[PDB]
Amino acid sequence: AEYPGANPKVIAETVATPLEEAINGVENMMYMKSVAGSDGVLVTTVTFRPGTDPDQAQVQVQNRVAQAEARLPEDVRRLGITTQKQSPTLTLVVHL
Amino acid sequence: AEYPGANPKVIAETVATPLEEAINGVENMMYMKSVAGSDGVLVTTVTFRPGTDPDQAQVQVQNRVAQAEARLPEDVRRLGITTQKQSPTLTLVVHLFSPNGKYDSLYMRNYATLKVKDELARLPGVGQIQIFGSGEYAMRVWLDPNKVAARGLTASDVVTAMQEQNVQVSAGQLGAEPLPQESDFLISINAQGRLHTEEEFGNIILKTAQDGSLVRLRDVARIEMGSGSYALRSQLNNKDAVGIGIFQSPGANAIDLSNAVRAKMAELATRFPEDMQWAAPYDPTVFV
Amino acid sequence: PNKVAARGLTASDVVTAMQEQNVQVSAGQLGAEPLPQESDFLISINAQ
Amino acid sequence: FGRTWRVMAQADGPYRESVEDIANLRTRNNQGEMVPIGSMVNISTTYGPDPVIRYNGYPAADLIGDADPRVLSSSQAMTHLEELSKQILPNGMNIEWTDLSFQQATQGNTALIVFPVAVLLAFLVLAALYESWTLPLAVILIVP
Amino acid sequence: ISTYQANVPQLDVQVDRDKAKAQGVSLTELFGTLQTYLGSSYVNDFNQFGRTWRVMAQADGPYRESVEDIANLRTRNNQGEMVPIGSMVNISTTYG
Amino acid sequence: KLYLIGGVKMPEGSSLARTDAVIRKMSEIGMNTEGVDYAVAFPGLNALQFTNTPNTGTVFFGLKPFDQRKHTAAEINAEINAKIAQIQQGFGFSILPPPILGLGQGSGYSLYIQDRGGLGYGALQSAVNAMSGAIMQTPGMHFP
Amino acid sequence: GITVFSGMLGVTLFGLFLTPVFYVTLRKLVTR
Repeated sequence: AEYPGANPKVIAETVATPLEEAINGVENMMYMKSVAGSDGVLVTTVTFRPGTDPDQAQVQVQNRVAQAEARLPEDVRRLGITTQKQSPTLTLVVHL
Repeated sequence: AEYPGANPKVIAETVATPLEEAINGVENMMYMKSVAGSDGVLVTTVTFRPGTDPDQAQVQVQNRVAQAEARLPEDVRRLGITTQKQSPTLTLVVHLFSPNGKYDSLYMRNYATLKVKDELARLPGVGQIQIFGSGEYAMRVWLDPNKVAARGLTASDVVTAMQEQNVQVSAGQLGAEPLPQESDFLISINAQGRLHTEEEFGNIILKTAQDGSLVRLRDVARIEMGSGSYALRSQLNNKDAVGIGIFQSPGANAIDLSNAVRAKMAELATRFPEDMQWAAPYDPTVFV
Repeated sequence: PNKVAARGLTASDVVTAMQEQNVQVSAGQLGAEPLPQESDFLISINAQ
Repeated sequence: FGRTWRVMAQADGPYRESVEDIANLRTRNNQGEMVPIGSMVNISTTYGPDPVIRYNGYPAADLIGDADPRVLSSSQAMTHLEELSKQILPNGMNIEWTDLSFQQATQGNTALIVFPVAVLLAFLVLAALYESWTLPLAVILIVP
Repeated sequence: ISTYQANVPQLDVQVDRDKAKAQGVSLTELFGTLQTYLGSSYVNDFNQFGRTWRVMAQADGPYRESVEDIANLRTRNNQGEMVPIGSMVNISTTYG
Repeated sequence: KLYLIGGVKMPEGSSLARTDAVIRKMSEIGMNTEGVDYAVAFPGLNALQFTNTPNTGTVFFGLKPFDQRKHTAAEINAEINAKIAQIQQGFGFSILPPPILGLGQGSGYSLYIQDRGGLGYGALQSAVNAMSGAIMQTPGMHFP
Repeated sequence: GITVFSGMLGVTLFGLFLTPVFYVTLRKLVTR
């Protein structure tokens, strides 16, 4: 999620906290972590136990985010929230 | 879904019908039912064939709701529509009561909503936690029509005043990159415009009177906070108590959920205030 | 368009009038919860 | 408390007791004064359903009951209710079973398939093992 | 190795509501000026190369580098005049 | 299942105060009856739908262990259902728990009278009244 | 319990007297 101009503190309060409130409680979850930087971008990672199907968990987390849609401020709302299954580590880098 | 102040016929005509039109045709659906009440709440139950995956059923239904979400009225749209896999029957009821009646309706209801509900909802196998007869915890500004009219204000004027005086604003950072020469430090900027307390809300300026005095919100309305100050209605035996209803998720084990809730409530009772006690007399699991 | 312009009205004027005269209003009930005493009846209000 | 809660505005309880309270609400007119709304609205009594129930996309009314087991059984009660449905309910309206009654009506003659098939399977197994067509008949005749 | 740090300087800009009311500057005008000049403002979209891109409005770098610049931002009061916002915001420094 | 399900249906338009008075009477009747362990009351909560309704209520009557009483659940339910029938303020009832927990609200049949012809809520109301009368007339069946 | 107890009680009494009769009758009919 993105919040242009907001400090990391408010993002962890009015953005990260509502999302963590609705995201906690998914099946086969192992641990979670959320990072809110000074650039105004919030990143939240949910890690499940090995052997879990990534596809079924991806829609579940997106549904949880939609459940907390109203809690978000309008400025965040108009930019949207992106929920994607994604490896947090680089696979390959192409240099131009 | 919730439509505050709407009569049952309007809710069924404007909310239930668009939702049913989007929900029909979902795979493995046995039957669906909608009940719209005078309280402004619509409950739609979709029943699937036995053996259907509860997780797949929820996401499919939730996606159908999101499509009909644009057809719904703005007031219904603003509050949001909640889709949850949930047993339609009570699994276990937890009661909060004062043995000697030390506390009133407001204290116990607020305690359950603020410090009991969230802990219970985090347990695995929980479908929904409901406090019977208790409203949501929120600001409640009780206007006086005579006082507002006397001051020279309307209902729309009062509402618009508190909409614009409680806003959230971002203020960027100093020394950004578009500087012609590289900067040395980067400092974030915090602009705050929100309100948090009753006195802050009671300090909202409505208008400037002819005598120069500023008309605050507290001048015309009875500002209140909580989940509802009305008298307790739920009862245990014949005393007054707060009943917390627990509905299991489909496919979850009933025995484990009853144990988990009871185990958590024992932990919560450690930091209970004086003359505060809990019990779970109603539990079909113990028969199992 | 000829008749609307004859009256001194624009297309925006007509559209604004229709969306402010055809609205849905909710009026709640009478004798509702926050009363300081127990009411004997509770009747819904249908404001159309 | 680190959470987020809503803000609601509404008139106080005492000012919404009777019909006269509605007519005494004041609204600003074009000239700038305030006048009661009772002179511009009409209030009358009307009857309507509450709650409104819709089952399978149609308006519906639920019905739940029980019968004395020593006088009438669950299967008998369901059959008696169906014949009353086609007798009393006018055209365009019908009953629909729900909950356990839906399962009871949906299930077929489950006793009528497994019982003869199991007897047939037992008869064939006995004939194969004991090499006779009439010897298994001596065994399966005691099943009735 | 740890990336955590809690001594990052930050600026807290508190809006004096009563002082702003006396000064004759509306909160919507005051907050909008900060939200646009300092924070990035999303205006609308435009089309180039067959794709849709955003349009952003913000103050330039040179006029966004010091506390004095923030206090020198000018708003419109009820009398229609231009007044600097430095007389209604209590700019202060904090850490987080 | 060591518990019973009871409810009440006050006349239309009744406030929650009137419903609570009758519910407190049912809880007193239930706890007075031998073999009843407790009584959990939820005034304003509909028994058959679990939705809030001002003129409905719900009471759960807990039962003592089987060895602590000489009456079965059906005998206790019949005794309570006879006593709560004396309340003239509103219609009261009590039913046995459903055979399968989590499927249905109570024992017995369950059906919905669908209105697929657009006959309106008035016609749908008449069918419910007609159906309840016929079911009451049939021997061995209680009032739906 | 009442179903299986009644069934087994009837089967034991009937089986001891009907099965030998069934075996003799069918064998004689085949060897007729």
